[PDB]
This record gives sequence, structure tokens and C-alpha cells, in this order.
Amino acid sequence: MNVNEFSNEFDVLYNNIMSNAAPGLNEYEKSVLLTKAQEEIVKNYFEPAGNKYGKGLDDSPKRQIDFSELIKVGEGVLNTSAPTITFDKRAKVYDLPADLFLVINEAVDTNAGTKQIVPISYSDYTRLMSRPYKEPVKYQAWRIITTSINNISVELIVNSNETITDYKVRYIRRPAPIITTNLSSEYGDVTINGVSTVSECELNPIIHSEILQRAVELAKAAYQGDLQASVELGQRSE
Amino acid sequence: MNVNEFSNEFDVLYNNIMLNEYEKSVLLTKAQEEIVKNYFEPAGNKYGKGLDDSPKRQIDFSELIKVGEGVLNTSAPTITFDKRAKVYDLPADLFLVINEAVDTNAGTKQIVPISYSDYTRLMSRPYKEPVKYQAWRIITTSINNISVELIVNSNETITDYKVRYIRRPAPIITTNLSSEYGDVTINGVSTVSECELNPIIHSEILQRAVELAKAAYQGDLQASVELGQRSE
Repeated sequence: MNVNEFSNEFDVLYNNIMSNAAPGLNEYEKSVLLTKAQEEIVKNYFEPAGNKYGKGLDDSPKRQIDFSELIKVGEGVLNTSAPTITFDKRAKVYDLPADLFLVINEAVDTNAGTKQIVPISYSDYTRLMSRPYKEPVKYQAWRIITTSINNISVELIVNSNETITDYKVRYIRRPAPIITTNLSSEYGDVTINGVSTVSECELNPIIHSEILQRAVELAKAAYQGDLQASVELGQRSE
Repeated sequence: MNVNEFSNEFDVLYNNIMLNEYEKSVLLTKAQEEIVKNYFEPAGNKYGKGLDDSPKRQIDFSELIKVGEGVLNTSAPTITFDKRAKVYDLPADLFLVINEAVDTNAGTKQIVPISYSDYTRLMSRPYKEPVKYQAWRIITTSINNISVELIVNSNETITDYKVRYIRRPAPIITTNLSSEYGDVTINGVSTVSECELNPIIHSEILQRAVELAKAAYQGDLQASVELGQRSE
């Protein structure tokens, strides 16, 4: 469904049938609520505990097809542009793509073959570095986030006497906002995520109805406006 | 009822089952203007019903309803209160507006006559545009006419502006006033003028004129103030 259909069925589901009908929502408000509902839905469906099914990214066909249009593959750029201080002397710093929402798969291609990057926790890092070896298992590499400015910088730890040729990252692209109409105005240009032009929902049509329902629920919680509704509907932001 | 019938049956009601024709014309013109206002406002009449609240009220204003286009006021380069306001002149014979629509490139949009309070409220928010099927309208500097600022959404152009309104009633005159009365006019017309309204409301216009005459001739202050309540 295109943006006009988002807005028309938003109006239908919000106030065109309600008995003591409420004021219609302005297009900026509808775009804001739709973008919020989109992000909430993405976060709810990525995490199993966030939805009533207990199903995350790839726990069912529907969850695969939900994020299928939001998956992207890119590469981390070696961060030798400027000097820096790494926590580990034997780690190579890489910069992830700017439009990164969530990392789901990483791999590094070295001279000793491809290796799956395992994101190790800080307590896990301490445990592993208290051991005599201090290097990954055969077909794996280690990873920790380092000092990041304006984009995520990442330290890749591989086994000794190994060089990294490329660093691929299969991630979830940051969703683009849903903007119903050109938000340009003479009184001031308002933006949802830095863009005023019309922006279609760049995800699969399977969850457009879900985004619409969530947006309507958020609109009605805003209309109710007491602390109660804000608190319970803020639980699903996550 | 022809004007002769108005004058003749005024005598039946006012002269105890049988005034100058100018005085009768003045009162009949005043009576219809009262009746139009009272039956327009729901609170002005005895039934609590306005323009479209019953079949009778619809036939009452049926012959006054007129549809006309507003003309762009590009001749005079005046100053508008809103940046994106296009000044439009309304028809000269305008009494009360009841529907306004504007035809843009994006589509027809129903004009909402927005109050001075609501404007300040809606213009204190981030976006400051109407809803996607509506336009705003506020009256602006007007000279011997009605001028309206059409504040439609930016990124849109106005191609048309239709106004459905109540036309100003013509005077009721029962004789050529210039024949006996030097240069007296009722609303700028000295000759015989018929009632331009539906025959359904002719009786109420005649009855109101008779009441206005009797109160005017009785001369009591209380009667004048009491029946002056219904003048709005």
C-alpha cells in the first residue's frame, strides 16, 4: 500500500467510523506516528519476547518474510584513515555501514579462509583472555565494539599470523520513514528523519497493515493522553 | 403574493380587518430581513431549527441559495496576514456563506472558516497546514466588498473557489415610491419590487410586518425593546 493508502485507511480506522468522532490528524502527525509504529514493529518482531508469539527474526516463515525486504549485505571499511587507541593490541579496527540497525551475521575472509565472527561479551572477553591461548576457535573470529563516532567502529581479533582481506556484514537496514505528503512549508520545513519529501514504506507489504494498526493505537493513546495509556503503550517500544 | 396583495392584506391585519406605502414597504423589507436571520439561526426562532434542520426550513431559504465563484484579488497588491494566502473577492450580493470549496491541483478541498482563536492554536504547532482534504479561510482587509484569504497547503495552487451562500433579499415595495415620495429609496431601488423568496414564508413576513407596525405606532419603549429582540 502506497502512502495515500496508509493515510486514507488511517483516517478510516481512526475517526471516520468512531461515533463521537475526534479531530482528524494532520499529515505530519500521521507520518510521525507511522514512523514510530514502524520502528516499534521492527523491534517487537526482531526479538521473540517482544511479541505474543515468542518468535524472533527467523522463527517462522512470516518472520523471515517480514525482515526480508530490510536485510542488507555490506562491508566494513578498514579504519587506518586516522590513528586510534584499541583495547586489544592485536585487533584491526573496521567501520560498519552508517545505515545499520542490527547485525545478524558477520564473517571475515582471511588468508586462512573464511571465519564466522562471534560477538563476545565483556565478561566473556575477560574469561577468554584469562586463558593461556587467547585466540578464537578454528573457523571463527572474535569481535568487540570500540570507540565509535558517528558510526559503529569494530575491533576484529583473529588468530596470529593472519591478515583480513574483507569483512562482510549481513545486517538489517535502518527503515526509511513513512511520510504521506511533501512536508515542505513556507512556515518551516519539518522532517521525520531528516527528509521532508514523500517516503514510501520500504518494507514488505505483509506488515503494512500491522504498522497501520500500531499507528492507530498510538494515535488513540495520544488522544487519551493520561499517564496510564502512555505507560502501557510505551512498554512495546522496547 | 404580489406586492399589491402584500399591501392589501397588510390593511386587513394592521387596520383592524380593514399607513403610507413607503412606510409599509419599509416595514415589509425590515420584516423579511428579520425573518431570514431568525430562521437561519436555530436559537432565533421558536422551533430551535436553523437552515437545514427540517423540510420547512429548506424551502424557506430555497430561492435565496446561490452558487458563485470568488475572483482573485490580484488587482490590489494588499498585505495578507499569512504568507501563503491568496486574496479572493466574494460576490457582492452576499448575506451568509454556508459552503465553500477550493479546486486545487491536488484536488477539491472543503474550506473551513477558521476562527481567530483556532488560527493561533493551529499555527503554534510544528507543521501548520490543514488536514489533507481541507483549506482554511480568514477575512482580510476589505473595501466595499468581502475579501477572504485562502490559506491552502503549500506546494499547491488554487485553480477555482466556489461559494454557496444566501443571496441578499431584494426589497419589498408596493408602489413606485418616486410618484408621491420625492427621492426615498428602500435599498437603492425606487420602483416596484416583488418578494424574491418562496411563497411559503410570505405569511410570516406579513405577520412580522404587522407586529412591527403596531409596536412602532404604539410608541411604548417596552414594546420597541421587546420586539427589537427578534431583530437579530
